[PDB]
Amino acid sequence: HCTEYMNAPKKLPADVAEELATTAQKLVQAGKGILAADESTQTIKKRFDNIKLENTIENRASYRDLLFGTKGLGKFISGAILFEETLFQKNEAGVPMVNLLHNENIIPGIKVDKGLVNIPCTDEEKSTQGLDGLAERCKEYYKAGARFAKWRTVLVIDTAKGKPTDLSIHETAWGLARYASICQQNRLVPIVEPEILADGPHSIEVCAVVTQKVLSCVFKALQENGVLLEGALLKPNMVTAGYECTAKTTTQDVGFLTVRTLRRTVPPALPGVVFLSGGQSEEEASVNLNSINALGPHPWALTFSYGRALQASVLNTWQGKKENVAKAREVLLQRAEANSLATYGKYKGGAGASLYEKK
Amino acid sequence: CTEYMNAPKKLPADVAEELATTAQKLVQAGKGILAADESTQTIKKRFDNIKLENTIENRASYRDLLFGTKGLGKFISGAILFEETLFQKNEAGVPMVNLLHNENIIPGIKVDKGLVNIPCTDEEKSTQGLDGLAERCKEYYKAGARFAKWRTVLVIDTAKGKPTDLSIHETAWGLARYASICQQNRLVPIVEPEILADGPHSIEVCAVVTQKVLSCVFKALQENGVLLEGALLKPNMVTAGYECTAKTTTQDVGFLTVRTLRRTVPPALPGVVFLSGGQSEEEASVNLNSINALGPHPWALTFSYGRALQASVLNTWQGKKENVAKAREVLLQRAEANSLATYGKYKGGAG
Amino acid sequence: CTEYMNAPKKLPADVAEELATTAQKLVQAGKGILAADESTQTIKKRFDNIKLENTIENRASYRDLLFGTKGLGKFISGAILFEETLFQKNEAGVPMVNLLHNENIIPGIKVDKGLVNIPCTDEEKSTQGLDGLAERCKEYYKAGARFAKWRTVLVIDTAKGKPTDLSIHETAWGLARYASICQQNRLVPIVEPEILADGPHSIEVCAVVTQKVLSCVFKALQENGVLLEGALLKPNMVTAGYECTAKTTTQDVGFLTVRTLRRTVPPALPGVVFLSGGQSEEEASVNLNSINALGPHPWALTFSYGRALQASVLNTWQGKKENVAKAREVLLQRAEANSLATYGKYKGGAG
Amino acid sequence: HCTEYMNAPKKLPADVAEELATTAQKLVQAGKGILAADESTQTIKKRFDNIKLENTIENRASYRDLLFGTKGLGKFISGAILFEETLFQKNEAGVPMVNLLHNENIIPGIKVDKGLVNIPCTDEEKSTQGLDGLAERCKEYYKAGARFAKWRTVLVIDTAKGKPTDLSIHETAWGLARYASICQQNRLVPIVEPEILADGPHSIEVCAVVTQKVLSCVFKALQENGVLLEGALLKPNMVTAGYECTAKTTTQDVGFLTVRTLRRTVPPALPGVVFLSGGQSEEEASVNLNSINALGPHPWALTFSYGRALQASVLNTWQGKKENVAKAREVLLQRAEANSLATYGKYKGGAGGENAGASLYEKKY
Repeated sequence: HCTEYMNAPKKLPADVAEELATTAQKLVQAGKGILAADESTQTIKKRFDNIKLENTIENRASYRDLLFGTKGLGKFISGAILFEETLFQKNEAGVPMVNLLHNENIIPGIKVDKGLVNIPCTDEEKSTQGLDGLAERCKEYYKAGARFAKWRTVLVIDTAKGKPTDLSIHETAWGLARYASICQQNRLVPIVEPEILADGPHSIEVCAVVTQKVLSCVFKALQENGVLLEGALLKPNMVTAGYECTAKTTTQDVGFLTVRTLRRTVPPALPGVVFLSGGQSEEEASVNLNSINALGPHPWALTFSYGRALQASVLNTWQGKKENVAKAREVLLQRAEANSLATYGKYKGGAGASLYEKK
Repeated sequence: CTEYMNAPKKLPADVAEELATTAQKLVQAGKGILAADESTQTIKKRFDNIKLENTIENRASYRDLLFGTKGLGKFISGAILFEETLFQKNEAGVPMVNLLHNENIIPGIKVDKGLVNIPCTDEEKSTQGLDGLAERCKEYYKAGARFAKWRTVLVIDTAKGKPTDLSIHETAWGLARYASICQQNRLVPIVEPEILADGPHSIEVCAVVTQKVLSCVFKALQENGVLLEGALLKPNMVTAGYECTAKTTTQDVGFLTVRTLRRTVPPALPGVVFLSGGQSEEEASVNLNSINALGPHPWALTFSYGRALQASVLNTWQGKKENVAKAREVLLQRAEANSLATYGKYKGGAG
Repeated sequence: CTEYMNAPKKLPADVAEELATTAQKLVQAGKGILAADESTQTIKKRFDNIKLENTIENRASYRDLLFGTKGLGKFISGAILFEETLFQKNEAGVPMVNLLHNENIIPGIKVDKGLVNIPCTDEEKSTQGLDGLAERCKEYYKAGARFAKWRTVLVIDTAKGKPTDLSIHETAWGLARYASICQQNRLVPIVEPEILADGPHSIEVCAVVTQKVLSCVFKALQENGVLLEGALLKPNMVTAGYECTAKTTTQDVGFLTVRTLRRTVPPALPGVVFLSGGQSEEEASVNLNSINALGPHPWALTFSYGRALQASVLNTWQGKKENVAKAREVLLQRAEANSLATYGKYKGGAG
Repeated sequence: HCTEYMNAPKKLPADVAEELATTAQKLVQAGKGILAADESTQTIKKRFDNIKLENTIENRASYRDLLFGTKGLGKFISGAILFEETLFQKNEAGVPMVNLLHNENIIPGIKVDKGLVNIPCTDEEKSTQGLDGLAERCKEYYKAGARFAKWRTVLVIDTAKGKPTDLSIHETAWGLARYASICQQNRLVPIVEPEILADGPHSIEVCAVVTQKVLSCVFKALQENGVLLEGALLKPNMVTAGYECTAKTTTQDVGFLTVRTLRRTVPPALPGVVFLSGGQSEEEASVNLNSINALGPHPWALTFSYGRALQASVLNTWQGKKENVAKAREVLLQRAEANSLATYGKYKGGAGGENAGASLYEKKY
């Protein structure tokens, strides 16, 4: 066209690039994080099984109404990740549920991946499907009100099986980069999620080594495909020891080795990191996010994209009952504020421990 | 047991063995592939010339015409089908796959879901199709398909640095994922990185680009653990640009094509099935002949031709079943012409 | 617990810790690096412009002039030396290194062995030096050197598709090998991929290329297991080309430079020490100021200047022993000017 | 100028490309292979210890004279890899060593690498030094008469330590590619040697897996550095089990898995493969090379670059003594012809193959 250095990806249009940037900043606003309410019909069934409830469209609509219709939730929540159904759903009173987010001033988002499949020639390592027709879905989702997207990839740590294998790392890293660039082209901020699972008895150090390698590879793919980091977000695992590791580390280690590995791999042009919580308890999700943020004023916003970590108690203190909606939202604000405080490094929770004297 | 773990794993013996034999069969001496995999949209554009409504009965009678030719299997090893055609029956209620089985041809299936633009390129193309591909392959193997096709498209525009790196590895990586999913589900993948001939570039520039693309493609295949022995390559021949950078000869097509392949294709790959592109029926045969005149090669150098085998077969049919005999004449004629070009023994009509 | 093995191993606690502290010291608040690492080849040029003979006594007196300036350590954290100078003594018979030890300035050493052409490129450059580098590093550390320099050179020539991939990866890989050998032998490596300003390209094109090069450089660094915390980057500022046409404002230089670093440099890298290139002493300071006016950065954005710190020091010296004190005044002036630039608090006030 | 595709290595000058091609073909001539005589003063010191004699410049010159002055060795040997000293050396009678080769019509070659060093951040995995001043050494070596070069890199298989690590693979792969590209520009055919050591108890299949991965990486490096495969040769390890492995494997398996892994990774533009022999006995080096070539005609010449496998017994039956030069030269031609026959898949030295085992009745009608 205007013969410049032509072996590099082209720039997004001024207009689209600027909109993506603003949404991304808003998503990691001071003291705010993301609510992952994007559970599928099969996933959201299992949550309703705990509380003895049928997985009906009315029950799903009432629960998302419960969540999104909470007053002053937007104080602590910047965006909400939805499953497709919910983006086009209404509550029993007929109100579009996206407008409940609008009214709390919360940005709607949409899970766009089509799930996991095995990579052949690996030992059941996972590839994330979704690229077919994605551009066209994104246009539709933006019209529906969605301003950002989610795509989840899964890597596993199994040292003796060389596992997260090179194939696994680049399938993941490349698919995330394709996804991200299709989103941005069609005006959605991509949340890039390379979840390294915490399964196994590996040390926190091994996790740091792997998480650092994976992330270097992810960002390299991101640059290859021309992804604008300014209009994008990262949803990584925290750096923890594996689930069955006998050496039980502490929240300060989680905080240090997590911050370290991000500092080595994440360029500051990326406006923020929205941590996934994995199988962490609601409380640990907050304690560990706090320990991360006690460790600095960071070059990017270090915040949360929590589902289970924000919803677990809300479901138990609801039981499908329209009576308990008030007390269910009481708890959601509680958890939302708890993690909003962790964002600052000011969530206490509930050494300097001393019995004192006198003079 | 103490496996070198950072390496793609092997296929199970049984499936690896079946892929290998299918791939060898597909490039049998004196035989090539018939590309019959036109979509409803592309096949309508052919029927647009002969002036028949692109109906399901018209499409079935045309594929019946092609696949029901006696002695076609002497020159054709396999036939690439469209999904419809794979499950379709002719006007006498007979499955097409059975017409190929009778005539001893292996059925194949186009599995890609078409092209889309790569963002942040100048309209360079990404091939869609990976979503649900494994499940479709299982279904196609059950339907009788033993091999697959997936077309990717690259473009030579020197001044714009076309094949940009992004285009080359999006293509190369997509072909490698496709190929490995095919093989796991017992289909021989035809890996097609068509470098289009559009533009005014010289044959040497095409050689440089084709060589670069191919090195990249094969690197991706090894990455993904693709068994070359159970796979085929469908590359462009190395020609100058359509805008004729001083019009080169067929001797030059043959040399620069064979060179580029010798530099980039390991001999474990049992064969290369060339795509015709925008070549006339005769040019497709003359050039394939010039390639094979350059002597016994380390792999089978043969054809996967659609337009180059069907163009005249459409004309001597006109939809009117009075020309089913006459149409099948021109099919066998062209199939034998390219079978002879396989051997390097095809003058064409004097020279 | 049993290591994930497909990854480069850690530095010993002790060596990693020492590299980290040296690297932080080198980018101390309000401080930068003095590039005094001129080879005989190049310093013979500067002596010939001030009409002096290039003798060992003249070289020793000039480095004595520079390093013996009292109060230089206020603005200078480290000094990059040429091999000779590291083992050299003054006319008085006192180690040149001791003059830095006295001003509390850290000595460093250029360790590359110059440039050669990469074959199959159009005269694109490979930096030599890896042979025996480990053993030289041990020797240099014993001589007092705590950090190293290795210069690679890329060129922007859009038409010829310059920094070709070959050039980018040769450069990126050689820097990574160098950087890792240094760190193993207890020297902080300054990683210098200078993209030359030659040509008529826009500042945006430079940004595009500088971004691509840097992504590639840092990828190589992780490959080789380089500790970013114990390393420094010496990149070009993002400017338009020398023979461009636009008037090229200092604010645009600051913005596109900061942008490209934010996209490509992880914050574990404690600082960036900019090369001046062909800029004048003042333009080196104005542009460094414009970079730091763009507000507290995640790393220290400072300087590694030779020409930009020495030009007027040399011309207001002319070789004469009387003019030492007068030349040393001119040195401190420039050192403070860039020290202020570091804070974003230097002279330039056109608004 | 006229714009071609710029993001691609530029070709060799026609004249240089043409010369490298013919040298490479000659080096893998039918029934011929390469004699590795590139032992350093350090390496050769260990050889003379076993034959009791001292390591002097006169001893080294007499031994290389012994080897290169053998009449009719060029029937079986296409080229000889020399150490620098030897390239500029003369015998007692003032005859240059490389002239001994010209008369026997053997092409002289030169080891150009400067040895191995550890890659930091690996567990003692090896980087090959030599690129500094290599271009200038090549010009000198070509003037001295050398037409091809050798550069040895070393990888190790240690599955429990993931060991040939990505880093080891790419340092090796990239250093071989830079070496090769510089050699070709200065008119020397590079022998690219990524020796994967046989140390350990890994199976032959694991070796195949690793050798294939390494080779794919090496060739990727060559193409990106713009190396002309037509003017280059590969000196890989054969695919064998590990040294400690059980007490098992067979020569036909070495042959199959070796041929397989080369077919999957080596483009036919590469005119030939000159196998290194590692720790194999002189006979094993020949038996295995024979098993490789019994597997039908190949798309490239599969031959030998043998040092110890050609010199071990020659050295035993010389003893440093002027008297025995004829006796030793006897054994050199013997081994040289043995491997020349192995090139054809037509060597049989004591065994032959697998059938029944004699004791056959003959009932004529």
